[PDB]
Amino acid sequence: PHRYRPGTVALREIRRYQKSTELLIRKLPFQRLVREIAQDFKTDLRFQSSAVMALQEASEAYLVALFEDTNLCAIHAKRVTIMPKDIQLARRIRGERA
Amino acid sequence: KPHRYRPGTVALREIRRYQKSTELLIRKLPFQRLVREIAQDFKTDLRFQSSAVMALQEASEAYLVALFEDTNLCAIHAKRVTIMPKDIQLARRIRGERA
Amino acid sequence: GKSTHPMVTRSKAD
Amino acid sequence: AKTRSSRAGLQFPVGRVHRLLRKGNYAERVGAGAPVYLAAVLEYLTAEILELAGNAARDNKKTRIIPRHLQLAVRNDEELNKLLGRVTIAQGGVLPNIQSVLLPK
Amino acid sequence: AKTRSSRAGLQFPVGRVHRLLRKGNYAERVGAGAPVYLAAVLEYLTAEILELAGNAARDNKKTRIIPRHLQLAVRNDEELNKLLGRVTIAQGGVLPNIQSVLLPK
Amino acid sequence: KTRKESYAIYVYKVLKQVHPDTGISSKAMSIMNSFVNDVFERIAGEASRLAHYNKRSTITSREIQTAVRLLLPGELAKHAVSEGTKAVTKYTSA
Amino acid sequence: KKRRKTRKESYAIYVYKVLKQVHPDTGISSKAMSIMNSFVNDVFERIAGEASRLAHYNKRSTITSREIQTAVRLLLPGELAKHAVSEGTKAVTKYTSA
Amino acid sequence: RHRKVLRDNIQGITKPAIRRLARRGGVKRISGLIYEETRGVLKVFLENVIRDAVTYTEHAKRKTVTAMDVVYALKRQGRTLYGFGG
Amino acid sequence: DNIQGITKPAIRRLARRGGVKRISGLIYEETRGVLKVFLENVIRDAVTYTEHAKRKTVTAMDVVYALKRQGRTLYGFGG
DNA sequence: ATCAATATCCACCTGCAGATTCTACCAAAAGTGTATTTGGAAACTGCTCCATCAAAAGGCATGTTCAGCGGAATTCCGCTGAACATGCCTTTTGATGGAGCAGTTTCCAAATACACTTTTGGTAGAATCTGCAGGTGGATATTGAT
DNA sequence: ATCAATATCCACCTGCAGATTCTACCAAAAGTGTATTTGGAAACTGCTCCATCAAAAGGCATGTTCAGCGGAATTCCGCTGAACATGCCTTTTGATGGAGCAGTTTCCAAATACACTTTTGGTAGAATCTGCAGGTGGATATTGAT
Ligand SMILES: [Mg+2]
Ligand SMILES: [Mg+2]
Ligand SMILES: [Mg+2]
Ligand SMILES: [Mg+2]
Repeated sequence: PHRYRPGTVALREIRRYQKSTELLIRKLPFQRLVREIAQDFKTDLRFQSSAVMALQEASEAYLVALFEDTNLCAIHAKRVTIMPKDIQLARRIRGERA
Repeated sequence: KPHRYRPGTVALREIRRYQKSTELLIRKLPFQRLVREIAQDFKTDLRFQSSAVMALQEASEAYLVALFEDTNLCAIHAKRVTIMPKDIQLARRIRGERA
Repeated sequence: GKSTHPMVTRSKAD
Repeated sequence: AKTRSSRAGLQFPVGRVHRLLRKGNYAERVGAGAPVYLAAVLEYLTAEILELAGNAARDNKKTRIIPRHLQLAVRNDEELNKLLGRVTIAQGGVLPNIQSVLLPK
Repeated sequence: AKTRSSRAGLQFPVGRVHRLLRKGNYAERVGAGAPVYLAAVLEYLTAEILELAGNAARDNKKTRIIPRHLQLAVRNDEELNKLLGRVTIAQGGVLPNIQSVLLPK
Repeated sequence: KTRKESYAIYVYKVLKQVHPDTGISSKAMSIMNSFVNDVFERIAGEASRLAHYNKRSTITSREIQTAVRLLLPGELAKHAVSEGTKAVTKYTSA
Repeated sequence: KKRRKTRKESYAIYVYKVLKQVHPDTGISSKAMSIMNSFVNDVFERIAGEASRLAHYNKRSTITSREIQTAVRLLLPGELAKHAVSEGTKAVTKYTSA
Repeated sequence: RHRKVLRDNIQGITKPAIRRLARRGGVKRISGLIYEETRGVLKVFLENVIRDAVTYTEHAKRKTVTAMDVVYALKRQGRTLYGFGG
Repeated sequence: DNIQGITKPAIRRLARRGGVKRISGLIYEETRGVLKVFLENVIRDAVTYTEHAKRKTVTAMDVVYALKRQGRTLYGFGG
């Protein structure tokens, strides 16, 4: 057998997804979530196809940027593992949490 | 016999104290000198309304006080009780002022 | 001194 | 002679809100109801803040609202805090708040 | 017959920019030079991004600029980055960047 | 010479109805004025955007209402829409 | 009985002209063009809005090229503003000479 | 004409997908508690944008959420998006 | 040197209002830099408003407008 | 636990800055009314794009195993930062003249708005061209075991 | 270090979705004219801002001592990554029905323009009031040494 060490494949994946631009959440599951959430606000809603895609472009852009900030908080704590308290500190400082 | 409070005690007393009041905490004249100095680079022979300088102070101190809070959260996040430059730098980075 | 203001504030609605 | 504010039951100036809407270049026309509605909203929010500030003044055994009472009023209300999340009240100070890890044993 | 863009030496449409300033309710009146000036600035900034995006495309042996190329152009220029600090370019991805502490020893 | 307008007398009127035994410093009143001008711009600006997005040239109370719903958090939005509708109703009956 | 579809106007042909001036052998995908279109509209609003505020703050009822200029100085970072004011003034002068 | 029932769809935001987003964000190692926290943060994000977007839909008296509704809502939240019509 | 007029005790007090208990000695110099950047950004804009109005006097309104566009709205000096 | 030094709390007093009440003037702003004009709702309907379905296949999710290496607990020593007394200098304050410049009024040329026609550029849809995405194959760069 | 397992890089091929060029129609921009309005140049005035000085006040710079804290070294258990087997559900493609979006015509309630009268809000200036900041006294809670 041949096994890359812990961290090696992780760094390859970082280089990989930082190199490309395709969406990383599956298309249909994301569409279901949008419709589920939208339904609870108001019933009998339809969505332009581009409206859902816009919501996905925005959501992934948002989440990626947050993980960057989350990563900085972990490293600030001399860890390399991201944790909920890292996300929480980040959103607090961004003014999303307070 | 002399009497000495332990490190942190007055610090906590001062926190309670300045968190209770609202008066500006930088001396007025030094701040006023700094403001005019900085402005001189943008336009020479400038006058300032008295309130304009006060507005700049209200804003600057409000800004710095909030920044120290975030800075404090970053120090504690790193399991310290002492704020440090990297704490200010992390806060400013996440706020999007530094990047 | 009771509010004689005719508008329902959130505290009024509880 | 009878003012529009009185017609709507308001202390806030409907006519002035109307005039300010025209001058502000928000649109070509302004409907007759928009300033009535907006003046009501502005008055309601004013009442909301004055209420909580009066309480803040009263808690401090003061009868005169100062900027500190406005600050305490807003920062202690989750919803007003949000609305004014990017606003600075001069001479307001901050809410008393010490991180528990900083406290003595 | 001579278009206002040519009189001003511009590729961007002065007349359209003029009309858009009117419909947008920015003021009662709009000066004859404002659309000329604004159309020039919009064209300048466009040339600026396209220059840098074109290079990004060239670096990847592509002749057709895609959104990835616009992203690279903008995030690598300190000033466009700031100008678009709150903007999300769809299909743009991010810049390669690994925090050094995460690298092997 | 020229009059500097303010919401101050209106803010004072409301104060006397909600806290008839409470007063307000001039510094606190200035802050209240900043507040009313601020919310005015925000709602009016939002309504402005709304009408343009929909190719309408009139700002009606409907534009103000949607504006309020967008800007005000949870419950504040609710009571504001309520008072807004109350006033318009009352106004029309007169 | 046919109907005319309402034209969605765009900055697209103008961007293309400018694209050809800087990179005469380079083209642009339609997604990239849409983003450029978003870009031009965005900066348009931002500048005009800032200019609108300017005039109102000064009790002027006219937006002149001077309001655009100050607006640009307020919105654009350092160097971008410098060259923008240059192009802007260059153009306004040229236009007046006709 | 029997519309089906949508529920638990947040789990459609899978662990591998969350891991991929973290990788693009430059993240190397991920605590097991992250995936649930991420879904929570995403849900709040979508609630806020969709609510504003639908508010634009209702105001326009439409029954269809357009891309522009999403674009205007994002702009309000201070998260301007390019590429869909602004 | 005018930035140094923002003294160590003064910076310490602001931090105390921010709830800070222990302060590294390197903080004060870092703070002054941060304050200088803050004032530069706000003042540049304010003075830009000043020039546009053809005045030689920076008004409180100039500062208030500058703060608003920087996203740091201030109440109490005009609105 | 005792005991002392020091901070903190509370009731009461009072001089005064800041707030309030009183009055007059007036320009400007709000209301009222008639005359006029236009936007946006309604009804109608053409057409686009959305919801849904069917079918086939593989890319990708799931759940497991197994061990490396990360996080967190613990210990500990050096050093940094807090407390504090000493003494000195910067800031604050309040007055004064000095005056620079902001704010007000009037004036009038230039600039813009407004309206009618003519002209032309930008759009949409149809036909035609081509960059590159996706797959294959082979040389080389990287990683990890020994 | 050497060597094997695996990822990565790069060149070539090609069918086609997507881009570009081509053509015709019309809405929008340009041209010309008269009517209207704004903002600036100019003169002026009162205000607020700068400079200065002096005096009382008080905060800050400094140096020392020591406690408590930050960071380094060490240890280890459990978590989280790499790899794999399995199979499912997402993706792709192509069809259809029809909900609802978007274009068009008509018509009136609502809005605007104009003229004219009443009211009110802002200013100023004088006189008067009053909430509470600052200070005192004296009781006790807090903190730290022993
Ligand atoms: Mg539901
Ligand atoms: Mg640059
Ligand atoms: Mg240069
Ligand atoms: Mg399975």
